[PDB]
Amino acid sequence: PRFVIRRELVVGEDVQVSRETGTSVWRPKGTRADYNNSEYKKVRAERL
Amino acid sequence: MIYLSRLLIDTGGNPDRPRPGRKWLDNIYNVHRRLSMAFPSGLRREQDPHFLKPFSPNDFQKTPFLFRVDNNIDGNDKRAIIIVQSVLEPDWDYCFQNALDFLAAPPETKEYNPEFKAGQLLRFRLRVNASVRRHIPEMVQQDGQTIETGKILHKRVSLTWDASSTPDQALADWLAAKSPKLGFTLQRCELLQLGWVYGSKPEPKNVKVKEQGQGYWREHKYNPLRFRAALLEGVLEVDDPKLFLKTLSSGIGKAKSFGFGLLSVLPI
Repeated sequence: PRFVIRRELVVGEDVQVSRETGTSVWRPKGTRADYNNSEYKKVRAERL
Repeated sequence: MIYLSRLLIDTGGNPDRPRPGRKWLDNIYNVHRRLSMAFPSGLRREQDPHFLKPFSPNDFQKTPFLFRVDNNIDGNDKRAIIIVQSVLEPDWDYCFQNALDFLAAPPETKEYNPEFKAGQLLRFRLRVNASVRRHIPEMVQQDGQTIETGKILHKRVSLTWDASSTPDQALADWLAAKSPKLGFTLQRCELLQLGWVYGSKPEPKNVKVKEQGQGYWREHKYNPLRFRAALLEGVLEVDDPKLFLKTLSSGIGKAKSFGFGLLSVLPI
């Protein structure tokens, strides 16, 4: 047997909260290429 | 031998519908190019028989052909006629295998072995490039006041007549000044239709160096092409055999790559 006490600590004054530091959801890639971007017009002109 | 061909274009009907063949005729560079893919490389026709690949100029054979475009054939339908003369057999089934909507009739080809005697009455039709190279001073700006600069330009301009002579007389003089060297003599020549021809042409131009290198990024820039055209019809007589044949299938005037020399001969 041993002796045990209990204490409490209120958050926001002696323990900080860290940020998320990552991504949770996965999700698929980006479709919908933009047709007003400059790289698109340059590649289109070179292909023409 | 000499090979002649004929292509027929509708150029009519309902104006409210797409007409790609009617649209193709507005540019002479496009017309010349479209006639120009009619001759593939022995290797190209084995590579893509379907003609469904990028078009490059280097995989097609080179031949100085001549052509003319005519119109106004009635019979309750309108028609446009392209006549192509060449020294190799054209392949009309390869140029237009995905462009059948251009033409109102399938193409035709036939052989041509014209043999003549000296002093023969012949009927000819020709559209001539009326051009003279001249020395021109340089005018700039014209922002309400003309600024002159001493550079003198060597440029190809149209032939000019004076104020007291008809165009037909000056054109006939310009043709009879040249007919002794070709091998023919005129008796009559009248002017039918005189005008200008416009064309536009892709030309590559550098823009920016690639980040990965090995070339540029490039962009198409388009250059005007203006020529003078005068259509003539008349009767000629031959002066030399191998000389009249030297006149034929070689050209009479300039700008032959854009359909400006073609002699259409009928023994009258």
